[PDB]
Amino acid sequence: PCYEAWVLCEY
Amino acid sequence: GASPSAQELKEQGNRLFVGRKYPEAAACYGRAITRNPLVAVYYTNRALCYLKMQQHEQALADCRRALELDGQSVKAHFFLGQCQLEMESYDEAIANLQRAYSLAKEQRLNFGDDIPSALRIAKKKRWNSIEE
Ligand SMILES: *CC(=O)Nc1ccc(NC(=O)C*)cc1
Repeated sequence: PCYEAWVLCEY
Repeated sequence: GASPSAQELKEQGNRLFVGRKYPEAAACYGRAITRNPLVAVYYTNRALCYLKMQQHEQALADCRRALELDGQSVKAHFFLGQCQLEMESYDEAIANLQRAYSLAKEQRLNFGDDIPSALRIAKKKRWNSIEE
């Protein structure tokens, strides 16, 4: 998965 | 010097995470927790640092801390399930990934195809484990 996207998401 | 806010240390930890500086990121998230321990996302993000560092029990514990603060969190269930998958806790992992999917649907959020893909992968690994 796109762990970087998951980490940065403000949701 | 300056002591950042917790939000500022989260952002710093996020930057470190994107650079494969996993222990440094985890320490940053820890400093955010020291400033404000009531924010679930600091624990979820640190849990992924621990998973990247192969510290599975520490990752599980952070997921549990996050879920006590935000039981609706898609990310906390998703990361928990991904941790459990690596630990070969297949049935629990799949249930947590499925719960992440349902929460994302209920909350009308988009994470890509990441959750259905994770589910497919988890089921494959579980089936292979049984047959071998
Ligand atoms: C592949 C990809 O970009 N996935 C992805 C993950 C997470 C998010 N947003 C949040 O987690 C809040 C978007 C896309």
